Amino acid sequence: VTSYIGGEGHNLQEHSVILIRGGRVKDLPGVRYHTVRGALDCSGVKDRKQARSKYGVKRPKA
Amino acid sequence: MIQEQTMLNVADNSGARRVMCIKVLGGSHRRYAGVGDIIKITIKEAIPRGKVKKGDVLKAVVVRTKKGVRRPDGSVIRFDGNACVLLNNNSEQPIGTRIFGPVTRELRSEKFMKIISLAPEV
Amino acid sequence: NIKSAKKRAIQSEKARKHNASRRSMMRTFIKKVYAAIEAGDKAAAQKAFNEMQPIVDRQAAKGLIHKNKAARHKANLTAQINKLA
Amino acid sequence: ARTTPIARYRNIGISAHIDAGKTTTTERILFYTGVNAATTAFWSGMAKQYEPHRINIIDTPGHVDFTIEVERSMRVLDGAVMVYCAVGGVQPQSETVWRQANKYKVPRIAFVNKMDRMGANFLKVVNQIKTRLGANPVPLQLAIGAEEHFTGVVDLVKMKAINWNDADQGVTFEYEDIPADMVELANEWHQNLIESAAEASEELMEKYLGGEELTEAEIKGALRQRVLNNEIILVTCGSAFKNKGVQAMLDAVIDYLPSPVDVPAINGILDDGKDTPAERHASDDEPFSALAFKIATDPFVGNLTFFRVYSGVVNSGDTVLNSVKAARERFGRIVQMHANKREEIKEVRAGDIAAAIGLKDVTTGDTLCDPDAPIILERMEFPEPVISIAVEPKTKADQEKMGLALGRLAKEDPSFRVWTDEESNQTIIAGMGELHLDIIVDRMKREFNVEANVGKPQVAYRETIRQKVTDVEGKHAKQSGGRGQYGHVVIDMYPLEPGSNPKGYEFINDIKGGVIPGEYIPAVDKGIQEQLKAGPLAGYPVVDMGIRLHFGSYHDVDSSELAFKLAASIAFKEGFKKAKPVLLEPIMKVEVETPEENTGDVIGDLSRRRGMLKGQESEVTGVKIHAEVPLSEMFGYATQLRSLTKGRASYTMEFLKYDEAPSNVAQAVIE
RNA sequence: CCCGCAGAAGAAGCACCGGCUAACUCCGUGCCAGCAGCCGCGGUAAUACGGAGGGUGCAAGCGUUAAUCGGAAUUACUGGGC
RNA sequence: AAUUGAAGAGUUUGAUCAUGGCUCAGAUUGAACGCUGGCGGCAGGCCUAACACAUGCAAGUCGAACGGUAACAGGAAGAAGCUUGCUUCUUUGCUGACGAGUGGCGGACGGGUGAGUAAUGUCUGGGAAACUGCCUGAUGGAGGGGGAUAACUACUGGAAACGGUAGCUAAUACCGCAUAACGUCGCAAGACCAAAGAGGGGGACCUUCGGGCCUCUUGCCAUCGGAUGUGCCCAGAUGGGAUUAGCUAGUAGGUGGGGUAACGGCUCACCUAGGCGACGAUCCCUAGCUGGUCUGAGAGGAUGACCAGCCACACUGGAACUGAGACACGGUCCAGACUCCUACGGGAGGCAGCAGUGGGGAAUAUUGCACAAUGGGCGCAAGCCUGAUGCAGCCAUGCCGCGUG
Ligand SMILES: CC(=O)O[C@H]1C[C@@]2(C)[C@@H](C[C@@H](O)[C@H]3[C@@]4(C)CC[C@@H](O)[C@@H](C)[C@@H]4CC[C@@]32C)/C1=C(\CCC=C(C)C)C(=O)O
Ligand SMILES: Nc1nc2c(ncn2[C@@H]2O[C@H](COP(=O)(O)OP(=O)(O)O)[C@@H](O)[C@H]2O)c(=O)[nH]1
Repeated sequence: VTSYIGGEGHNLQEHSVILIRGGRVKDLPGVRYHTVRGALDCSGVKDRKQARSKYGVKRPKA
Repeated sequence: MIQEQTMLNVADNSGARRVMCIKVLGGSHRRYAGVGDIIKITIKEAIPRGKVKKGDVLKAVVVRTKKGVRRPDGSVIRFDGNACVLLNNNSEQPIGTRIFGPVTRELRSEKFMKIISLAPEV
Repeated sequence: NIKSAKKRAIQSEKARKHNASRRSMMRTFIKKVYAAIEAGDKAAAQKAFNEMQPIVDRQAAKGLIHKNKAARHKANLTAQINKLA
Repeated sequence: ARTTPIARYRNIGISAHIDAGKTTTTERILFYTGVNAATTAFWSGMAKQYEPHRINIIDTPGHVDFTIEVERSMRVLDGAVMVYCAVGGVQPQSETVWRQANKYKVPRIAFVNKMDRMGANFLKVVNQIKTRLGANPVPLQLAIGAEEHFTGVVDLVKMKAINWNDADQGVTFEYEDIPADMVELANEWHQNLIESAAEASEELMEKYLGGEELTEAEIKGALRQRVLNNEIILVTCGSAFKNKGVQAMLDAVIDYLPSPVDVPAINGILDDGKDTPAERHASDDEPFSALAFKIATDPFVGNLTFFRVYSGVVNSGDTVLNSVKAARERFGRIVQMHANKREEIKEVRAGDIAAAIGLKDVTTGDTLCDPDAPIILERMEFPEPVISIAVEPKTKADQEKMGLALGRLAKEDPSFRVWTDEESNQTIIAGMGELHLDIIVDRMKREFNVEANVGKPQVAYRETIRQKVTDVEGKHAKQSGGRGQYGHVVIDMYPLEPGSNPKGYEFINDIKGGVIPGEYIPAVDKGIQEQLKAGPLAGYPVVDMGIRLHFGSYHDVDSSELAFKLAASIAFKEGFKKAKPVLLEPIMKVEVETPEENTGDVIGDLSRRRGMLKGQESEVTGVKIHAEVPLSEMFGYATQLRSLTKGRASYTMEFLKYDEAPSNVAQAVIE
């Protein structure tokens, strides 16, 4: 299946092992799932600060 | 006396069931293989699971020939049918892991020890 | 199998061989009676019935055949030994 | 609970060049110690002479390829028995393990094996340790004859010609005295053994100057004091095969190789904060601290994690801390490989080694410390691969599994690496050499049943033009049926020089007063931009191109972003065709580091490899050679660079630039 | 479980703030990067994107996903239509 | 006092309403993932592969059934180094006790799993032809004989698993004989059926001085009851499919034999030619059922983890033997797939018991402590066994408390 990769930027290439989420993209007919950032071989969104729980970004060092 | 063509039964798992000799290895113009010689083989039957599949090309060890075997003294051992143990193409050495039906003393080779260790007889 | 109460196996074997042999002859006696009926010999039927009655009863007691079976044999054997004989 | 011997611990690893017996010799021990790859066993000393000492042995690989197996196998443990072939001198991979011992300043003795072999020569090799390894040997022994006439050895401390007998392999003795043959040689010791022992302390030699024959007890302490301070390498010699020699060498271990306390306490850091040597004295009653060397997976107990406990203690159930991952682990079952049996343990003290079953995420190099007393430890170093090769999963099905397996082999071997080429997405593995790579792939077949064949990695080529091409013309004019649409553009395409990092592309708005409105001018740029993603020669990005607007035309309405975007597209073609296009290839800044002896061959090969040379230093002992050599041409360098320099030659490379590819190359690179 | 000891000492995150929906501004961005359960935001003054300040809701959990019923009288016996 | 509770919102239009669907607020979860994470109480924790399994444990127990001595201990049908009432050696099973063996009872409980089973089961309500260990009420019996055999001893084969010959021995093991009704067959007259001893103590009388003998406590046999358990029968309910319409030879009934604890085509021979199905037979697909769980105002819809009842299964197919009970989860036999041991001739094993590994997966835990308690097996008891159970360890998985002033 074809699946969305949300957030600004990603690693993710031909052999990346990912975790697929479920949830459509109503601009992309046929794309009915998201790829869960920060899970397995997908990195979180670099430099993001808000809503970090989505996009798999860890708290930046209190 | 095995020779090119000639179906052989198989005396191991691996899963061959029926197999055909496509060459008697070991010499130019060598006519027959028997006793405990090696032959090139093409699988004709093959169980569904199995290490091997139909159409494969391997080697194998003649383990029972109907023409049987003699050795010293003058006696004979004859088996009702022709059977062999499939060998991996590079290393000789059974691809199987269990042997079925009796095998003979002649097979007492370094490489064929694993066969007589298995195998319930002679 | 590694549970030493596998003596039960060697034990209940002695049992099977014992049971077998006793259970064997009480059958061959019941047979003798049916044979007589087939032969037609009223005498040997009631004779052979007398010989088999103690066997059937004793074994039922010893717990090899059980009670109601014992009954059923001498029951309908009787029925027949004096149905034409 | 209680413990037992402690501080009678000998953490030694055997390592040497290939053959040599560095394994055969190790099995021989387990025989001798076991009267009546890590293992442990107990040596009471061959004569009964000793209070039983507990020895942790590690037989390491020879070879390179798996040098990682020595970094770890020398970082952690305390002593080292460097084996040498009675026939084969020092030889290249002896030097490398030498450097690894020095890297970690690990004390060491020496064992010249194979004295029974033709061409055996004890003292020759001893001398090579001096000459080739720039170290200070001290023959702690002398060989009774050589090759097939190798009958025994001379303990030249206790000054007796040790005799091992016929059967029972070793054991037995009768400690015979020196034979008439060697009395002359025997009356040396290298008197600078005793003069080497002397140099421990001057007050120890002051009586030596004063001709006072030193007590046997004070010498052993003397040179041991200096073995420990690695200023001296005792040599022992023997022949594992004849069983004539291995045993005397064990004694030399307890005699002259450290305890875990004869040792500098560990260095390290605190967490966030800063340094302080972690210190942690080699003491049972210190806070626990250990380093994880070597990860494996046994099919019945799961993950095995070998560690060396430097301080404190761990009990089965104590939840230690992986400081270098910021997560805690809970110890469970523990196993010591015990000569030949995975013996179980509930407690593991400092100065010992063992493998922890079941630990979840502990890679090689991590520190397991006390959660209240957190510290990072030194962590050895990761050899850095020298070879790469691309692999594909033979069966397209297996492609998923090939992924899984290569991953596993990575966390087991840090000297091995895997990734996916950002361009021409093929799976690329990398290792310390041809053989390394071989048995990795072989290990996939055996353990993960993924067979895959291998090939030369692909190369990212580029495209450019060579001639400035004068005013080329693009035009659209779409009277078809719908949107009017018409754009006309005239431009100059010209090569650049490698300029401004990010661009490699230059668009210039040298448009007239207003032949095309500046609102459409962004578009014409976008149109060219599109054509650069994979140019007309053979796909592959276009680079180092500049473009100048000069002339065009529009309708007052029909023209549009799209219209000029196509016009530009068309303008790019035809202009490119006439511009003398060429295929670029990538070059590396290449740095070869080689001995003096063969800088001739190495230079010539760099040249053979279609390479340009640029400098030489003569940096100390080797000679750094500097060169620009193309990528599609460096493949498998390691393998041959080795052949040309007897194994002794690092090298390094990274990207530098793109230059024209020679024609036969270019026309070959046709997809 | 009770009795003593020292000192605030060792202990706060997570989603949201265009409508549905409790919670609004500046900056960056310029149909790009992106958001998005539904409608829909983005082509130079974006409370919708991303950062900040501020706020709102929950709190040792908070979100997202997956799942069953509900709202769905949208299979209508209760309780629908042509 | 105790099933007393029913909410709407967004989305097609210039605007409207309806239509319809899509969508949202709630409750719930054996959850997972991302970011985050202090404690406690109670509970929950392989939903996928009924996939394959290393290791240890999960079933024994009685010397008050018997012969008995391998080890322990004591005493000694008595003895040194002298450490003369304090030791460590040899004897003697004397006593305590106890390896192996016979014997008895248990191993059919306890625990696991959901593969199979759409009705061979489960549920509800009835029914008649049945057996039922230990526990219990009543009535009497418990006499007198015989042949064996493990262990053992002597030869002897194996690497191991296992044994092989010959001879010897005990009992509550085994078989006759007697005894024989309120038992069984039989209208009756009549025929016929069983069993076991063992311990503690003891006045006399006494004997081969073993004990007879006396007493108390148990156990043995028979019959009829009680209790509990189990087997069998009927009706109704308990999924979807007609893009499955026909189905049926032991088939439906009968008669007579046989058979079971028992009724019965259960089986067999013969005679009848029936029996089932549009109220869905047949054949396909899917599935353990229930108490209950979740949701809902209700009717409904969804569901069958954890607790309790019922059923089924025990590596796969099959079979019986022992027994009150099995066609037996840690029993036997055959066969198959597979794994393991071997000195190559030959052997062995089945975690869906607890813990645990690999594998699969988005995902599910310790190779823990203890029989102290409740309960189960054996035992007169003391006690031994008990991964049932009682606790702890792991995980924010849930619930409820409390803190971080
Ligand atoms: C046992 C030991 O100590 O080293 C052995 C074991 C060894 C270090 C091996 C070399 C190399 O595979 C090593 C790697 C990193 C190879 C890549 C992966 O498979 C690793 C999981 C593996 C770990 C150990 C291993 C398998 C050895 C050799 C091999 C020599 C080979 C030749 C042709 C001379 C050695 O020591 O000479
Ligand atoms: N003849 C002889 N051979 C030896 C001796 N020591 C080692 N070897 C041989 O060295 C070879 C490899 O031994 P091993 O220790 O396994 O090598 P390593 O593992 O590389 O150290 C074998 O053939 C051994 O017999 C020796 O003392 N005499």
